[PDB]
Amino acid sequence: GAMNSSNYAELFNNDIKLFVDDTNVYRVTVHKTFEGNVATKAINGCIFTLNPKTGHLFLKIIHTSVWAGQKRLSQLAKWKTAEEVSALVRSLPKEEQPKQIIVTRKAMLDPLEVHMLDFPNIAIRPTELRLPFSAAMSIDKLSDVVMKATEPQMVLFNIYDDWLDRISSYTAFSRLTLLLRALKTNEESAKMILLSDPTITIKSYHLWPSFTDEQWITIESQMRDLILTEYGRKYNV
Amino acid sequence: MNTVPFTSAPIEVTIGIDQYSFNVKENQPFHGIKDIPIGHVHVIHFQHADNSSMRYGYWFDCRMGNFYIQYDPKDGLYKMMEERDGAKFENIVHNFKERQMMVSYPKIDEDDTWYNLTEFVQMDKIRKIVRKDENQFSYVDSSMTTVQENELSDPAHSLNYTVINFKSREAIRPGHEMEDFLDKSYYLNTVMLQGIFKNSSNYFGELQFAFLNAMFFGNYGSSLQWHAMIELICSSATVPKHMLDKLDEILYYQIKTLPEQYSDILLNERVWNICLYSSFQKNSLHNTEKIMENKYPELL
Ligand SMILES: COc1ccc(N=O)c(O)c1
Repeated sequence: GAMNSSNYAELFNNDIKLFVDDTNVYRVTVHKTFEGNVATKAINGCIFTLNPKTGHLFLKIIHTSVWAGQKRLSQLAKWKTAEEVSALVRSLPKEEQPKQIIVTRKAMLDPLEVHMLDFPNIAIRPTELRLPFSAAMSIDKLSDVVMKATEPQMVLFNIYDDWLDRISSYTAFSRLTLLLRALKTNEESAKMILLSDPTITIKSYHLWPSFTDEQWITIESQMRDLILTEYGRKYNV
Repeated sequence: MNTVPFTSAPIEVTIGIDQYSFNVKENQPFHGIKDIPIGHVHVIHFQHADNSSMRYGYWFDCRMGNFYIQYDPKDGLYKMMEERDGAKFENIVHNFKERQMMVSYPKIDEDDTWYNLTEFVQMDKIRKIVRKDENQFSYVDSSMTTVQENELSDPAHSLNYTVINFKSREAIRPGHEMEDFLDKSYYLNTVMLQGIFKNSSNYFGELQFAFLNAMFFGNYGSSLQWHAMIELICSSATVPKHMLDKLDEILYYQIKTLPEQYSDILLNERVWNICLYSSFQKNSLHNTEKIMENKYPELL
């Protein structure tokens, strides 16, 4: 059933699984029309499909042309997500296909279940967990490839860089959620923390800076401080 | 007018005949039911006074044979049987009428209720849902499960209603996933009506039979089937106009007949609120919406 507070180390076992987050598929800016009405303009979006064990990220870029002449776009976006995830699964060799797909928003369940009818053995699961994947577009390299796209495109990343050489998946995911939780609560301060030290750089083939083990502990502690800070600034504590 | 005689009534029992019912006491001199209208299927049903567990009964059509009821003290139930000897049977019946040992099917002449509940119900279709080919009548009870219920266990005692499942390859055309899930017209009109039922009359017949088994026996799988068949129509944007008007009449009489005190268990809040207020046909069921709002405004 639902992945919750009681059954999450299952993320790091050896059954292939994918998280699917659709919160950046349909993106718009709201603006005023010359007549003083309100209108939206879509911008490029992305499906965030992630193997939490390996770090492999299947970033399907959603180009604004997919919305042209369509109605009820927020509803369509869930079905387009499910169509693309199904297409991804079918494109993978059998031994790479997931056993489970966990959707971060419950409104994706029926669209994904219907698109995956051909895969009765792939379990489609919700999660009570509140995962920060909406903040993926705060990662500069992911935002850049989404906005630059001129057509539909799939781009593959490892969201853990080389961390798995040194830490377990459990810890890597832990770090990713903390980074994303920080970028989601105060993007400016989070990015400040990550790049404050110009001697630590992001490798061309990486998403995050090349922190030593010790520097990651410092960074991680600064991110927790930031999250707690914003929690106090928000609720006044 | 036809007659279903009873050999005897050795155990106290509430007997139903269609939407009517009466109490018979242990060893009361009861010998059956006369004046049964020809032209309709009928159901004769039972609930024992000492164990209300298992409502059970028999669907039958008096045009298909001479049927009677006889208590079996080994299996502990009133059983329907067919008498092939026509003169033996007329003989039995005539004697019991002369002694006035029979209740009269108590039909008010103004009243079209039973016709309206069974308009599309055919014995031949009942016998395909309830499989027991050596008998011309069909036994149903409270506990019998449906083919669909069994998929999710004795196949000979099952209700073989047409399986309807909105998240199934049958319901969903490859490449029309969103369209077909949000608008079930393909599944209703091509798969079910053209393909399986052949026509709307057979569809309505199974819908009506499912309702009657839900109401008369508390059969839960029947209630599920009734609601699925309603939902499939209401969730279709394209429905022949004659079907929508007939569906409104069908549902109106079903809601009108339902006991006021069983609405908590026989009516699915989600389906009805969705059908009357959210679905494509939200504005097409005027009579049903009116009786539902006046009789069961709580459910809504
Ligand atoms: C190490 O696994 C997890 C799983 C879920 C989380 N939050 O919802 C988390 O931060 C870590």
